[PDB]
Amino acid sequence: SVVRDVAIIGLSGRYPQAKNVDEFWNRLKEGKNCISEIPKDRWDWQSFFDEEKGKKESMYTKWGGFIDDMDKFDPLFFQISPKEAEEMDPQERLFLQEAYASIEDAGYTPTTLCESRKVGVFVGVMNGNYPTGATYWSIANRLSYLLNFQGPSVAVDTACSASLTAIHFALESLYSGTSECAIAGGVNLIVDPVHYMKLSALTMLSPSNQCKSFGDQADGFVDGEGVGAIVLKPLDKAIADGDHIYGVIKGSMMNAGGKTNGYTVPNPQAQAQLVADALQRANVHARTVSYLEAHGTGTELGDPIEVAGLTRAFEKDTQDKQFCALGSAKSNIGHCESAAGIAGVTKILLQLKHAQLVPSLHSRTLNPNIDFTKTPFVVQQELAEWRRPIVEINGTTNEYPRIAGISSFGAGGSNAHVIIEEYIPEEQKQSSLKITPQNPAIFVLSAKNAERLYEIVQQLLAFIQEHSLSDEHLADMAYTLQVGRVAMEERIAVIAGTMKELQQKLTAYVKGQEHIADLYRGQVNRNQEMLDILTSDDELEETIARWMERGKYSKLLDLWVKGLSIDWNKLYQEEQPGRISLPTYPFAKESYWTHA
Amino acid sequence: KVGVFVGVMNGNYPTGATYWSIANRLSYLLNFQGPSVAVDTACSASLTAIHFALESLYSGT
Repeated sequence: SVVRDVAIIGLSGRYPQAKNVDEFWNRLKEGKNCISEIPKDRWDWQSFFDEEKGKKESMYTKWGGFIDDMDKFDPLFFQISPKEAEEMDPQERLFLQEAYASIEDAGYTPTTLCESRKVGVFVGVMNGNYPTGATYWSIANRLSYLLNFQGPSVAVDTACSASLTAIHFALESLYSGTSECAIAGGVNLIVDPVHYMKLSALTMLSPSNQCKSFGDQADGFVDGEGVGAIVLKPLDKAIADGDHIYGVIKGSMMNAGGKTNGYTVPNPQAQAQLVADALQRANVHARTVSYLEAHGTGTELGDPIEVAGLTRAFEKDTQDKQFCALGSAKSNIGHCESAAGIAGVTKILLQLKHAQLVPSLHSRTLNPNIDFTKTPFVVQQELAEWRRPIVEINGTTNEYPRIAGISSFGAGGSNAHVIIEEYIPEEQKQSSLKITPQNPAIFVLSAKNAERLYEIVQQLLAFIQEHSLSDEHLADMAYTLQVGRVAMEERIAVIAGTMKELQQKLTAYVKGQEHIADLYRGQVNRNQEMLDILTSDDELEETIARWMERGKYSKLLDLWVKGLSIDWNKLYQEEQPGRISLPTYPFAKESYWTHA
Repeated sequence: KVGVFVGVMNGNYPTGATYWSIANRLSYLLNFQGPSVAVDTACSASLTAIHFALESLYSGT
């Protein structure tokens, strides 16, 4: 059907030295170069290292963007056996965990995300080096099975553009209505030295730890790892349901360069057509774009071609010069193949959340072959406020939203581009759910076992501290914890009328205090029998309804913590609080590996 | 604007799974500049590829 606006309602990711998107923000804002030495637990690089570029069965770098705890997993959470976990590619494991976390971040459970179960799964992947083989379809299908998704389920491989192709397909699927909700993302892990030997034989990699995006002396990219997932939802429905929205994808395109002077040589004309077509489909004039996250792999050939293409595409709409900032996240985390597009999307969404532009590293001296004074763009060098541009298109002047474009190009010539606009809410702050000591909030927490629940409490205290959450967040926090977390076997619940009170009681719990006022502990495992026989009848769900109205909070929580199912939505008779991001489940970190 | 959609699910050759190149080599050699993608949906993979092609034709890309 027709192009329409698509909301991003959920986000999770793991990047070098960034186990969550908060760390990613800290790395971006500070201009951190996240490249490190090949960990000994991957292989010993000295055995294979040779300065001779292009040599066979060798490599000329010691560097990569490696994530921590690559081999860890919580198989019991998913009722997967340890042997099966050993046999599962860790790429599948990590995408599964990030998608689950992204669902928690949105504030939904697997059941309520989509009642029809028509949730699509689209995943980009291009490397399959685990010893048990490439099994890309299973990265999607494992998710669809475990989470009861009955929409499309597909693994895509378009090389370096794979995750942006996947996003494009997801937008198509939402437009045609075969999915009402969708998971989109990509994954790439470096699990075997042959990964580096192949890239080294074609001399595509830099020897150094610097991806010099648009910088002088460009000599290839630094290889990287990444895993990310986003939840996509129609904008109108996202507004109606009160979800929190990182941004609105207005449109995208993917294409290929066709025949150029040599295989893997990029074609600037096709890139220009790509970007022009994305802008036309989005109905976005190029002059309103104020940041461009480039592919920016740091090769001497590709960067000038890219800038020529961008200049040609923008010059179709405007002759204005140096109005749009340009940068690349690869300067921080390196080039991560199938996850490069999702990493760039994440950076754009974080910039929108913080309304900030971060440094693009290693471009203090610009490519001497690129005359930026002849272009629409200024390469972003320092942390700066991201300004809404004021623009006189058509001799009419208006303020436009912060809008960014992102391009992603594959080695085989497959290109994609996506247009992302800030979401600007309507100013409705009735605040009729004001949480006070007279109208306290119900905070519920649960986990598979006591260790995980304890870690959940620690992470909540830390998150409240980190983001300076206070009384005005209690309503949204409690609502999100009520309706946006699966109620697991080990449960606690706290009544609090102020943030300080919550911090006090939770710290006392963390501190080992056996008896805490208005804090209840218990397990579902114990009272399974009586639960089964009483909840069948609505008669008792009505009794709960009356307890809630009357405010018998202590009673409901004493029963809830033993396993009594409570429809927390009935707690909000008039209106609804908003969903907010909160920390996600701290999966157990146990190592599993096979033998080749 | 010729699209290429190919279903594949096994990558056991000694130099590795390089599924993207099965499509991109074709698009390069024949000067095709439409979408070029390797899809893996296991057994149904080629019919998934057909489904994608039908969509792509429907939207006019």
